[PDB]
Amino acid sequence: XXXXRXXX
Amino acid sequence: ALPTPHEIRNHLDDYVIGQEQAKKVLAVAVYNHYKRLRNGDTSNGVELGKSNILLIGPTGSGKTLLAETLARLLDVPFTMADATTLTEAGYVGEDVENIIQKLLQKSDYDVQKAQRGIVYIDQIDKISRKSDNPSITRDVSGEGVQQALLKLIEGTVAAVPPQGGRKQEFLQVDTSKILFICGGAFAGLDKVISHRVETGSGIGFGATVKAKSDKASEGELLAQVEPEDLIKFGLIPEFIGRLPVVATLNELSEEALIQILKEPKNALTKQYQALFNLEGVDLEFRDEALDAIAKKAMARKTGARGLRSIVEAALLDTMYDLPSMEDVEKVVIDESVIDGQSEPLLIYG
Amino acid sequence: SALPTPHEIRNHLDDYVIGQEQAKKVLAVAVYNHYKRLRNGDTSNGVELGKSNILLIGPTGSGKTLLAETLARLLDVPFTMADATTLTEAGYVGEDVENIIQKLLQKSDYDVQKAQRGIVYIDQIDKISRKSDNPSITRDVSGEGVQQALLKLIEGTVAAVPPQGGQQEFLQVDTSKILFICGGAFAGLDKVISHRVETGSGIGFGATVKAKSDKASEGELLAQVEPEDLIKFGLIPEFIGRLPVVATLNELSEEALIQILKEPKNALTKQYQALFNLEGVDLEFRDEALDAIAKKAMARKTGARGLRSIVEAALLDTMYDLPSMEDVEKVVIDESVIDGQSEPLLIYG
Ligand SMILES: Nc1ncnc2c1ncn2[C@@H]1O[C@H](COP(=O)(O)OP(=O)(O)OP(O)(O)=S)[C@@H](O)[C@H]1O
Ligand SMILES: Nc1ncnc2c1ncn2[C@@H]1O[C@H](COP(=O)(O)OP(=O)(O)OP(O)(O)=S)[C@@H](O)[C@H]1O
Repeated sequence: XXXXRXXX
Repeated sequence: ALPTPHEIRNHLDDYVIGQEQAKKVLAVAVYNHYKRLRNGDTSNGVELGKSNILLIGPTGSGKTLLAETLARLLDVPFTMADATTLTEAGYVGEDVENIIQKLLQKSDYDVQKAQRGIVYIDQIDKISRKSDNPSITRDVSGEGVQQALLKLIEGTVAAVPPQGGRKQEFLQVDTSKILFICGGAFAGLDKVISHRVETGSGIGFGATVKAKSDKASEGELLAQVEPEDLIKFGLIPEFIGRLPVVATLNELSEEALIQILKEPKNALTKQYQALFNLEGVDLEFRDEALDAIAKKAMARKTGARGLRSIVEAALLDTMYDLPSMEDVEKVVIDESVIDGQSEPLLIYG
Repeated sequence: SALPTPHEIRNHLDDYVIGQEQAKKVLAVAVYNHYKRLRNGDTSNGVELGKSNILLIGPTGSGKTLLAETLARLLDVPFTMADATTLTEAGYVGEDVENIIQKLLQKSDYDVQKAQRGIVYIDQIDKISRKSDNPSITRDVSGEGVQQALLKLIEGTVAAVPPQGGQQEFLQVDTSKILFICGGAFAGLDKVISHRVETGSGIGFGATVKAKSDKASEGELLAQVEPEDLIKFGLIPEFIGRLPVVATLNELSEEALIQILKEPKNALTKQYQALFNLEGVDLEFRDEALDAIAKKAMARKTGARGLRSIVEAALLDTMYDLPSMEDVEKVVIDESVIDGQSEPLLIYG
């Protein structure tokens, strides 16, 4: 549904 | 008849101590909420305005305590939600609409009784933007939550699954008259106000260098707060505009902690007294020990909730051995016991 | 209906743990008092009875995780061991705080009234302690955010859990009465405490300098911990206020290591004794070998967990050719065997 993709 | 600010405040004083300005704001709001709904569709001054509340104070000041104690005396429905679990634009977490759904559980799906309810939110600081400028990338637990609440606070239609559903039956519930009580201990706000208020920011002769440890008192600093200060914190002006009222609390005074353990009914001293009452053992707490505990608690800078560490650390040995002991009818804890240089006196039958 | 006492439960944990008299007292008082708050059914004058969580702190391999494991055996009420390394701020892909609750219900057979009185344990809590300045630049999904989410879980709330994972319905379970025992070896906590206790750099003429004569001992130093010290480490004051009690554990000692191999039933010495019992061979361990093993383990700076490397590295050659050998009924390990100068003597039946 919702993708929480984050990279430091 | 209806209650009054003096009567509702007298009730909260039994459960809360040392918060004068905070009790006044909630009393006027609750006292005014009955007036707005009662005058709805019967007063010529139609489209009555609304005024939400935004509580602010240090940790352990009594924010979450006021919401619980208020439900005891409040007649209309009340709920206790949290900002941290909300998610904007229908993501993995719960949606804004879930807040209204929890209200119907306590209201028994009474829409006419749900619109006149009150709502409370805790830990509002968790959704604040980390930086002053808007985040370049999308945020799931920040600014977006504020955006979805704008139309909610002002007033908007909502979708609520009546029974056995998450996402073909929707009940409409307006929100222009629903009250919202947001609260949260904003961390780091003292640094922002100092730059704005002190304005020194210098090293030379003409620039002033405030003497170490005699400045920016949290109690006196929050009083000078303004909406512009929260913008640098991360909140959006559109969100703060929905909450005109602001309440500035104070840090727990040394004298206040002594009263919190004696005057309230749910004090820790009364709690432990009941813990040993079933054990056939009494308890005592002399004034010489209370005043000494106040200096230890304030050093922790944690609030009223950091008091159990001082008490349980002292009564650890005593509680560990009291059940094994027999013919024990009363326990006395003098001031020395708190410092750790002595052992609590025991009285046998 | 006679409940156990601290002296009785301490005898059980003493069989599995050694040299943790300070930590065992805390778990005994909490478990003891937990049944008292549970026993009450709102039939006492005291209301809103207090809660007291526990925060275990100790070196690596000192036995923190072992205390929670053995505790669940003798414990009647449910118990869990939820890893906190994988926890993520609610609203993100990785994980939610709710997952912890779901585990508790599997142990209690989905008994809400029986799960509310359960116990919860968390490991590796230092993994979420963010070490940084105020994070204006970025938002942490596993650091500061996770700790804030936990605050709502504690002190009282209502959450949502699927019925065994799944209807589109959830069950509400209060958590005001649920106890939490968070514990994780905080690495680097000694350096921050030293600044508070040493009080000086000592590059000047007047300032005193004791670089190694008065150097702080790690064991003693943790005893002097306080909540303000943890704020520098990364913890939030709001998080520490929920955990007033603190338990500091001492490092292993040469004398303590010898008792770990003999008194506990789950000792490594007894493990290898049973490993060869099925093979029809006896095992022995003389005291001269234990004293040498203790010195080698302390140098590794790993604790009790760094003991198998000393044993298995020595008995590698012996175990490799033990099955092929015949008529061997007993084995003796001398001090020289640990040093590697000689080989372990073998006996023939
Ligand atoms: N004014 C007060 N009078 C008496 N006890 C208080 C008061 N304020 C706090 N306490 C004590 O502190 C406990 C916790 O109070 P809270 O309302 O949770 O403080 P808090 O500021 O809301 O914490 P937050 O918002 O999660 S940072 C209460 O259960 C009381 O025991
Ligand atoms: N007091 C003790 N007596 C006997 N064995 C112990 C003791 N403490 C630790 N051990 C051994 O160490 C193993 C692991 O102990 P742990 O509880 O994991 O230590 P720890 O402090 O939890 O390390 P962390 O926190 O997981 S890094 C146990 O399975 C035992 O074999």
